Amino acid sequence: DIVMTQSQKFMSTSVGDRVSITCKASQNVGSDVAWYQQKPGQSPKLLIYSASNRYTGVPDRFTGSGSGTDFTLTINNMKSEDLADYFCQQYSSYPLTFGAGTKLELKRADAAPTVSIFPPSSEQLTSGGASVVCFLNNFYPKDINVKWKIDGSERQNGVLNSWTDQDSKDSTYSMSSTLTLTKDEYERHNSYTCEATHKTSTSPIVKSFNRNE
Amino acid sequence: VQLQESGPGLVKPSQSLSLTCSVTGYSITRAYYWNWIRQFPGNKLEWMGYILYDGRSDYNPSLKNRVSITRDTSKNQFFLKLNSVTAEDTARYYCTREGNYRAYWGQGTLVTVSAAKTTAPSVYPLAPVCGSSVTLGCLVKGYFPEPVTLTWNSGSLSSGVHTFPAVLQSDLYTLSSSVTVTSSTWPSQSITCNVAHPASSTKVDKKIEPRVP
Amino acid sequence: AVGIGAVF
Repeated sequence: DIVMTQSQKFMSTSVGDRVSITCKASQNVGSDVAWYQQKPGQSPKLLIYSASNRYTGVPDRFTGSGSGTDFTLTINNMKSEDLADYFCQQYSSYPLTFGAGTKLELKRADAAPTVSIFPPSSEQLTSGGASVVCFLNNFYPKDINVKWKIDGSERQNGVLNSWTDQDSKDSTYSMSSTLTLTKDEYERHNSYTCEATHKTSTSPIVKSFNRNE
Repeated sequence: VQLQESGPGLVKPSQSLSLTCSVTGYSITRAYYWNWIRQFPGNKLEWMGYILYDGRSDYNPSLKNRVSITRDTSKNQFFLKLNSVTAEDTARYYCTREGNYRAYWGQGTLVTVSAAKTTAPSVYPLAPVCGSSVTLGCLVKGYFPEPVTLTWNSGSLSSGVHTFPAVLQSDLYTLSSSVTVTSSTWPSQSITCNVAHPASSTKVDKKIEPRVP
Repeated sequence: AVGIGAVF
């Protein structure tokens, strides 16, 4: 069990900055180390082999180095297309072992979300259910508070929040928040509000509707 | 070389998981190492074992005697069997070809280890409440297991889309997607979300209709 | 000297 420890799980960077990822091997693996790049929805792809060598097609801004127990992957002049997870791997002996992976984030100017609220569809209500959906699109940074209010009172039970991966195009995030409640509870109350509190304003963005509609 | 994983995406606990790797463009008896590697939720990678071009095989000790890798040289396929699976074997399973400082990976195939039954999704259209743009959505609720695929207008609508990772609520998954278009596009032009759930042989096309005042 | 590093 050669253990490959990577420095930090998440690193924030800016376009044009050098970024360096490190991996420390528990035993001496010589030069036999590979770095892998993994973008969302894709398999890992070999980037560096024999610690220093760019694989076919890999851009010159990627370098790697090290020997013994210490290895570094270097991104010179970070680009948006380099947003990905990176993993070190040792092939000195079996079993092959990977580092835990490092996720890069890009920094960008703060952006407030565009917020849209959706009452239950007639189809869901006819089948006896009720879900209210709030989309929060194209914002930064990632940490955003969504609070649901039903007739003014907060509800945290039945809320499912899902974020996209950071978009390499504009470095923003989007997220969906879904409040699910029983149709009979839905029909007992009038107003439904989603409130987004984000570092971009001291006042939350509020989207609301009344069941009267 | 091209590698493609196949097999059932849902396996009941304590039973055996079998996957096939179909290889094309290269002979599995000619050279290299032919591996199974899996990726857990949370993205950790574990190498499972190999079969060599000469039919010798070896396994990660972490798998005990649970694992067997086997091959068909007439069909140019090699196979994974993992006995007595539990929930901690839920993972995306990859096959790879390694050697000569090359690494090729398949796209992988998700296998969920659970006793729960395959359930088809309900698909709800999210029309705006009764600006320069309009945002519409699609809510896909109550399915099992992953994955689903979701497109808008048969894929021809791609820009302006955000599709949110599925999350498990109760025993079932929920996923949503939003699409943003210019305000005069819809409703005069049709916008439909196309939802496929292969495990249940479900294919649904839901038109987003405006709400009634 | 195994995996991708093995010569064939």
